[PDB]
Amino acid sequence: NLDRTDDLVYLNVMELVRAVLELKNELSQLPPEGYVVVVKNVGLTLRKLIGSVDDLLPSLPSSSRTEIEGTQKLLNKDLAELINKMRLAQQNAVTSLSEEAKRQMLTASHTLAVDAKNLLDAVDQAKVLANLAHGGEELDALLEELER
Amino acid sequence: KTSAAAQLDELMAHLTEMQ
Repeated sequence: NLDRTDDLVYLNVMELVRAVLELKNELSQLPPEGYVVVVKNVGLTLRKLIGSVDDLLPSLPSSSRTEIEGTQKLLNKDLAELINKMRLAQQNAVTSLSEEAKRQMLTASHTLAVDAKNLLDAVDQAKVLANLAHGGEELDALLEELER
Repeated sequence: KTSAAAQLDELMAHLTEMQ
């Protein structure tokens, strides 16, 4: 098992998934005016994550570095897309497309969480195989409560 | 300030301008 106490990437991924889960929990009752803050808090935890990953990359071999950068780029694309579904939903607050728009917000935010986990995995592999990891379900639990 | 951090700051700058 992996020791997560000092592990800023793991902790930042957990915070990301928690912000996505807060978006989901607030969405149904939120007025359109309140959509910006909950997507921004997701993006803020992505900024922290990418920050802690960046700090790590120069210690990894070029192989791992490239593939980790692939995962980060995807996360950014995921946020860009959540921002797009957020705007659609705002513009449809007073139409009968509001519910569908919000469903598509949730899909986009869920996709982001899933890929945050996938970044965690590629980081762990890169550490493991570069003798950088430290040995000794919660992440998946958050994803499960979200999957509902 | 890699490409990912720069691309992300770009996305975040948009959200902040529409609150």
